[PDB]
Amino acid sequence: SDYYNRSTSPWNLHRNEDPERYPSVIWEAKCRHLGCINADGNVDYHMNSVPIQQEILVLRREPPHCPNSFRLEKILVSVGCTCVTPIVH
Amino acid sequence: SDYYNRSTSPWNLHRNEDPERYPSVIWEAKCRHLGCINADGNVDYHMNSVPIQQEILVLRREPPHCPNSFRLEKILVSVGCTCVTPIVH
Amino acid sequence: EVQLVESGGGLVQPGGSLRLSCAASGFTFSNYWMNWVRQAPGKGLEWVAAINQDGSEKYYVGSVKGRFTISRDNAKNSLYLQMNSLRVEDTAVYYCVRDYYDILTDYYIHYWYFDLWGRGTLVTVSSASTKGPSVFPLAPCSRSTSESTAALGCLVKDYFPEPVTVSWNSGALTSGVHTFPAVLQSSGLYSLSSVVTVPSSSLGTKTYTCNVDHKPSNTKVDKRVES
Amino acid sequence: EVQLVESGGGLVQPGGSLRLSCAASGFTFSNYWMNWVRQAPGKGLEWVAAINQDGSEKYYVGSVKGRFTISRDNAKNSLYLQMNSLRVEDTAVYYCVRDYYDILTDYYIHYWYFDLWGRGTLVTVSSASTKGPSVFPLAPCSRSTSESTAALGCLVKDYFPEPVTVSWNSGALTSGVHTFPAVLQSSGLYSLSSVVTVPSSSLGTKTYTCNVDHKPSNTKVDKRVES
Amino acid sequence: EIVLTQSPGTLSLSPGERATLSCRASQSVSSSYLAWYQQKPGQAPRLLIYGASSRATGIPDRFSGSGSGTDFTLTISRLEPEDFAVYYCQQYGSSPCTFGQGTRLEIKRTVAAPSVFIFPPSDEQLKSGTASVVCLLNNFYPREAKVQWKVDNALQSGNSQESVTEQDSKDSTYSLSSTLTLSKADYEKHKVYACEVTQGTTSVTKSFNRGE
Amino acid sequence: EIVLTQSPGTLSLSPGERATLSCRASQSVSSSYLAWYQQKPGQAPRLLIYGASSRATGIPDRFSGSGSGTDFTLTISRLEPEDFAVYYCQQYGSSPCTFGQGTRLEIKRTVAAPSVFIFPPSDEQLKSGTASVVCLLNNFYPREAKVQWKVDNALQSGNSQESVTEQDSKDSTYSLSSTLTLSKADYEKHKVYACEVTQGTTSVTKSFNRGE
Repeated sequence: SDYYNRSTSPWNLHRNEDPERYPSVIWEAKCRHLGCINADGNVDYHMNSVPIQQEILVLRREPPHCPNSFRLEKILVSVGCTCVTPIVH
Repeated sequence: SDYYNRSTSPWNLHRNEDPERYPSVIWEAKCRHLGCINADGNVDYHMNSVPIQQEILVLRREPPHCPNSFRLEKILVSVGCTCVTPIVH
Repeated sequence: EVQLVESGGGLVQPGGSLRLSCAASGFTFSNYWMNWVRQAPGKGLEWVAAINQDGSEKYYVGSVKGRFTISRDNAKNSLYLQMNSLRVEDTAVYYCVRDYYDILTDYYIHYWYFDLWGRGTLVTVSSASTKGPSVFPLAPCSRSTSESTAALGCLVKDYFPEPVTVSWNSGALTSGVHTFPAVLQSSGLYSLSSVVTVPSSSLGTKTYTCNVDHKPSNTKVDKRVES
Repeated sequence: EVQLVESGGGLVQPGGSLRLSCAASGFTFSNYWMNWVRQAPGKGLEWVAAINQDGSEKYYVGSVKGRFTISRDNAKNSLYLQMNSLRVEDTAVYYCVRDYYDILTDYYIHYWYFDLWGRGTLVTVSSASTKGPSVFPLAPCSRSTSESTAALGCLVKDYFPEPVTVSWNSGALTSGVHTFPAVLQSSGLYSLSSVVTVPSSSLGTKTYTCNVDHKPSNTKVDKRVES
Repeated sequence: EIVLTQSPGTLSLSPGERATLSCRASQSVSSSYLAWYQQKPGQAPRLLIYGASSRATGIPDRFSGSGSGTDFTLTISRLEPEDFAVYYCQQYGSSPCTFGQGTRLEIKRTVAAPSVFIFPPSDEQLKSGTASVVCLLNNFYPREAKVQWKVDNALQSGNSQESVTEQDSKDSTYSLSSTLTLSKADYEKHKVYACEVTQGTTSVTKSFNRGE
Repeated sequence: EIVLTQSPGTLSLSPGERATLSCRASQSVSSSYLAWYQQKPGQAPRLLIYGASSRATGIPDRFSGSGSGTDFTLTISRLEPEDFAVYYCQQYGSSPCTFGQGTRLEIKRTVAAPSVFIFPPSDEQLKSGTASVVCLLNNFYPREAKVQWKVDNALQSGNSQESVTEQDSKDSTYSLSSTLTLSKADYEKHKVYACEVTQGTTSVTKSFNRGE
C-alpha cells in the first residue's frame, strides 16, 4: 500500500541482503522528516515521525556457507513511521 | 516503546496462538479510531488511522503434531497504525 | 456515456434517516475514489464525505460526525450515503463525484478534485407536512381598456416540499413565459408565480391555462385564467 | 539539593552562534524529558524545544526551525541547546527544565509540565559592541538650605550588555537605597540610576561612593558623590 | 482548514470582453493544487482548470489559469454566451478540500425598464381569509431595482417577498415577482394598492382600486 | 495552538484577602491538563497547581485550583506577603505547550506621595556634549504617577525615559527614576528645568535654575 507516501509521517524504504543473510527481500523503513506533515502539507516540529520496529525471525547458516537445516538468528527491522507527540492523550 | 499510546493514530495490541500456530508471542495491532487525534487531542475525520502490515515467516507443522523440522507457512500481521490523508503531499 | 445517477432524496423529519444511492454507469468503479458534495438551495459547494477505492478508508466533514456513513459496492457499481439523525441544516442537493487519479510509473496518485459529477438529489429536512399547492389566477383588475399587452399568471401558493413545474396551455405556450423561483414563506411553505404576457387582443379568443405539477404530492392543478 | 545550572549566555552578533549548557545535579537525568523555555526581558514564558529521555525525539518551536538544536549527554548528566543564526528576537533568559513523569503500572507517563527549573542564562543578540558604563554623580544643584533629607545618586549612562551591579560605600550603605531597572536608550545602550536618601546633616561628615560593577566588560567604576 | 475567498461576488461583462476571476486562499495551497469549476443554473458543476494553470479535457483555449500559494486567477480572454455561469475554485492541497463561495459572470448589456404589472388577489383566495397582491416587473436590466408596496398611500414593509428569474437566454433581461401578503380583513379596509418600481432616476407606479 | 489569556493584567490586594486568578483558553484544554506557576522578580518559576486542581509537592493549603475545558481559576484564600508575585498558567493538553501572558499580584495599601528630587547633569557629562536631567520620585503608592519635564516653562515630550523599582519588601511603596536627555547646546540656552509629578488631584514640581 502507498501509505508510505500519504502518511503524516512519511517513510522511504531501503532494501538489503548481507553476503550470508536470508531472505534477500527485506526493505528497511526510514523516516523522511523529524517533524510531521500537517493537514496543510507543512512540517510541524512539535510532533515527531518515529519508526515502528518489529522483532522477528530471519534465515542464517551457522557454520556459514550451508544450504541445509541450522539455527536462525535475531532481526530488528523498522517497517513504518508514525506521528508522535510528547502528550499522552 | 509507548508509541501505541502517544501516536496521532493510536493502536491497541491483541495477543494470539492458534492450537498448532507458533510462536505463541504475537500481538496483532488494531487501530483505536477511524480518524486521527489532532494536536488539540481531538479526533479529525478528514484523516484516517491505517494499520501498517508486514509479510513475514512463522513456525507451522505439516503433518500436524510434530516437534521436529518441516515447512513454515505464511503470516499477515499488522504491527502499528499510521495517519493518512487522501492527499499525496 | 460515462455517468453518475443519484437517487434517495426527499422530505424527512428532523431526527430522520435516508440513504442516498449513486449508480456509476460507463466506467470501472473500483479504480476511483468517490465523494458526496452538498449544495444548500442557493448557497455554495461543500464536501460531505470521501471513500477509498475498496472502502478501506472513510473520510468525513466535521458536521456529519457519527451521523453520516459513506459506503460502496464495487460489484453493484454503486456508492451510498447513510444519513442518520438529519438536522434542518442538512437540506441540500447532494452530488456523488468521481476523484481524478493519475499513474506516473506503477504508482496510483489520487487527487482530491472531481473530473465527473452527477445530477444530484434534493434532501429536505423539515417538520412541515407535504402540502399540495393552492393555485390562483393572476388577472388585471379589469380587462377593458387596461393596455394592448396583458399579463396573466398563476399564483402557486402554500406548497411543500419542492418542486412544482408550471406549464402553459399543456406546454404549447412557451414564448414570453416567466416562472419565478419559489420563495419560502414565514409558514415554512413555498409559494411561486408563473406569468405570461400575451397580446390583449387574444383574450376573448384564446383561453389561458397553467399546469401546476406537484410530483412530491402527486397533485396536478390545471387552472384557467380569465380576464 | 536537586538542581539545574545553566551556562552559555552572553552577547552575540545578529547571525551568530551559542551553545547553552545545563548541568542537572542531584537526580537520575536519564529518567526525565528536558526542555528549553525562554523569557524576553520583561515579557513572558515561551517554550523553545523539548527532548526525549535518550534523544530519540527532538521537538521545536516554529520560530527556531533548523536554527536551534537541543541535545543531551546522559553520561555527562547535561543538556545543551545549539543556537545558530541568532536573530535579535532571540534576546531572552533561557531556562532548562525537568518534565514531570509518573508511572501507573509498568508504563512511563510523560507530562509536558515543569516540576523543576534552573536559574537561566541571559542571551543577548545585538550589533552593539560591549561598552563600559560612563558613571556620573547625582547631586542637588546646591547643598546649602535645600531640605533636611538629601538625595544622592549615580547615573550609570551608556553601558552594554546587561548587567551592572550598583553598591553604596562597598555595600555598607544598604538602607534606603534604590537601584532602578535599566532602560535601553535610543542608541541601543542601557543607562540606569542608583539613588540614596541620607540625612542632609551627614554630608560634610560621611562621604558617599557608588560601586558600578560591569562584569561583561570587566569594568568597575567607584564614584564619590559630593554635595 | 484553508478558506478560499473569491472576488467579485458577481461580474457584469459583455461577450468579446476578458473576464479576470480571483481566488484568495487563507493559507498557502500546497503544490498549487487548485481547481476551477463552471456551474450553469440547474445543471451540476464541470471541471475547467486543475493544478492552478492546466485546462481539463475538452476545455477550450480561451480558458486560462494562473496563480501560486495564496493568490489564484481564472481568465476567459474573449467571452462567449456559453461562458456566462457561476464559478467555484476548489483546493486539494490541504485536507479537507474546501471550495470558494462562488462568482457569477452575468451578461452586461443596455439598460431596460421593466413593464410593471399589478395583479390583485382572487375572490377564490379571499374566502380562504388571505389576500395576496403580486406585482410583476417584466423584462429589465440591470438586476438591481426597488419595489415598494403602498396601501392607502402608506408605505409597506415586513409584509412582502420577491423572486427574480435567471438571465434570459435571448434578450439578457430579468423579470421580478413581488408578493405583498395581507389578511382578508386588512385588504377589505383599504382602496389603493400600489406597486412602486425604481430604476435609477425613474419611479413607475402600477396600481388599482379595491372596487374595480 | 491553544491561546491562554489571563485576567487581570495586574491585581492589587491586601494580605488576608482572597485572590481569584483567571486563565481563559482559546480551545478546550484536553483532560484538564493545566498547570499554574509563581514567579518572584529575579527568581525562576515554581510549580503550584497541576491537572487544573491538584497542589504540587510542598504547596500550602491556601493555594486552590479550579477549572475545566476553557475556563480555569487559581485561588489564594488568605493572602500572605510571600504570595505576592507573577502568576503564569500553562497547558499541557495540546501540542505545543503554551503559557498565559501573566498576572502580577501586588500588595495593595495606603496611598503615599513621592518625595520628589531633581538632580541636574554634572559638568563631567557636559564636556561630553550631552545633558541628562534625572528626577527621582521617592517611595510612593500606587504605581501610577505622571512625570512631565518642563524646560523654560515649555512642556517636554519625546526626550524622556523612566524606570520603576519592584514593590518594597518593607513599606510596599514604589520609587521612580525619570531621565530627560538633551544636547549640551540645548541645556546651555535654558534656565529652568522642572520635573512635575501628578498623583490624583496634587501636582508637586521640584526644579532648578541652570546657574545655581
